[PDB]
Parts: sequence; C-alpha cells; structure tokens
Amino acid sequence: SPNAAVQSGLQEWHRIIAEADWERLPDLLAEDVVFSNPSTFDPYHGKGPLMVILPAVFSVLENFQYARHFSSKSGYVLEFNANMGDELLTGVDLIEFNDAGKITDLVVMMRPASVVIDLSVEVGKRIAAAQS
Amino acid sequence: SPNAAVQSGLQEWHRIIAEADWERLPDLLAEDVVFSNPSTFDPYHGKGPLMVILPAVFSVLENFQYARHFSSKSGYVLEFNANMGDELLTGVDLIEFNDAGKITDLVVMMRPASVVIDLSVEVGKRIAAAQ
Repeated sequence: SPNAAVQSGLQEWHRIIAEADWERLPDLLAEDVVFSNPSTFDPYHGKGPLMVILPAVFSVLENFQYARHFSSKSGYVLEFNANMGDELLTGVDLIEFNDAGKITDLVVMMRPASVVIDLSVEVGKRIAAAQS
Repeated sequence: SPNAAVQSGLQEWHRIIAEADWERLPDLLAEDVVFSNPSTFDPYHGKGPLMVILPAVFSVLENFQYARHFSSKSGYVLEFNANMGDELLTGVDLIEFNDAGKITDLVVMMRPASVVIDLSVEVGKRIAAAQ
C-alpha cells in the first residue's frame, strides 16, 4: 500500500487529468521521468516529451473515463475507457512514484492496436498545432 | 488485498502460463469469462474463444517474462515483456477473479501497436493452421 506522498501524487495526477491543468504537470514529474507510449517502443526521457505529448493524447481521447484501478507499494495501474470518433478503445496508465510523490515512470497502453495507429497520427497533428 | 481463493487462482494462472499447460486453463475460467484481446475491441465471451486464441498468442511470443504487478480487492494487473523475433514489446494482463478463485475477466494489451498488428497476423495463421 503506497504512502501518503504517493497517494497525494495520485490525487494530483487525477486532478491534472480531470481539469486538463497541464501547467501543473512539471511539478508532479521527477526530473528523470521515463515515458513509454502506446505507439513506439523506445522510451522518452525527461519532462519535455511528456509536456508535449500528454496534453495532445488527452485532447484526442473523447468521453475519457477511469475504470478499474490497481496498486503496488509504489505505483498504480489505472484502466480507462474512451473513444476517438466512432473508434472505441480501452487502455491503462501505469504510474510509478518516488517517495516524494513524484512520477518516475509513466507507461500508457491502449487497445485495439488498429485504433492506436489512427490515434497516433492525430496526436502528431495535435502536437504540430499546439497553442500552448 | 484478494482473498485466499483468488491468491490460489493467481498461482495457478502463473503455473499454466509458465508451463503452457493449456489443458488445465478451463478449470480456472468462469463459464462466462470475458476476454478482451489486443487487436479487436469487442470482447469474447465464454471459455472457447479464450482457449483458441490465448495459446496461439503465447506460441508466437518469445522470452515471455512477467515484470511489475499490481492488485485490487478482486484482481491484478501483470505487466510483461516479450519479443517476436527481433521485435520487442511490453504488455499487461488484467485479470479479475470471483470469490471461488475463477477468472471472470481477462484483458490483454500490448505496445507498441505496430508490433501487435504483426503479431495478430501470425496468430491468425496459427489458429487457421490448427483448425
């Protein structure tokens, strides 16, 4: 069962996602955070890639809803449902926190794969079109 | 934290996957088990589809190894690593158990998506071949 700091980090993750409050994302991330995304195998390192990619990914997911959740001593897996137009999907956010309650690892996976292929094209376009 | 029957069910799941002992898997499944696979959205229902698909998938995966794991009152998420030839992937098995220690839901997801597409073509071939 995770400590108070980790639980607080989870609460903040949820708030940032619920409110799309991306300006507060960097303070939640550890400097050395790793990010593994649904469409390419190599991880991204550091806060910058997450600052660029996450808001775009969440911008494409419609009717985003967290579903079943699971915990370890240090982290969580958060299942979710969503759609991109008429393309339905489910996925997980696997999130690891350090003792200070900062995110050290984020892995995102989605299914079915065919929808992830489509979503990743749109995410690329969303990143190119970002206004902040 | 799951109960004793569920913990025992998880142990048997691990054994079956580790040995590829598919003949014992039906005994571990609830009759109305729901299975959500990495390549199409709609879940499958009942033991049959799961017993056709899951063994074929594992026949194509190499060096399958469980990594991080997580739990809820009734289930687990088991992260894994594996490869198909020189194409590496990671994934999760989300597994829910009932109070009898039988699997009611299995969801499998993998990344990256491009590798899953390749995997699904090979799994289809093997299902066909075995049919």
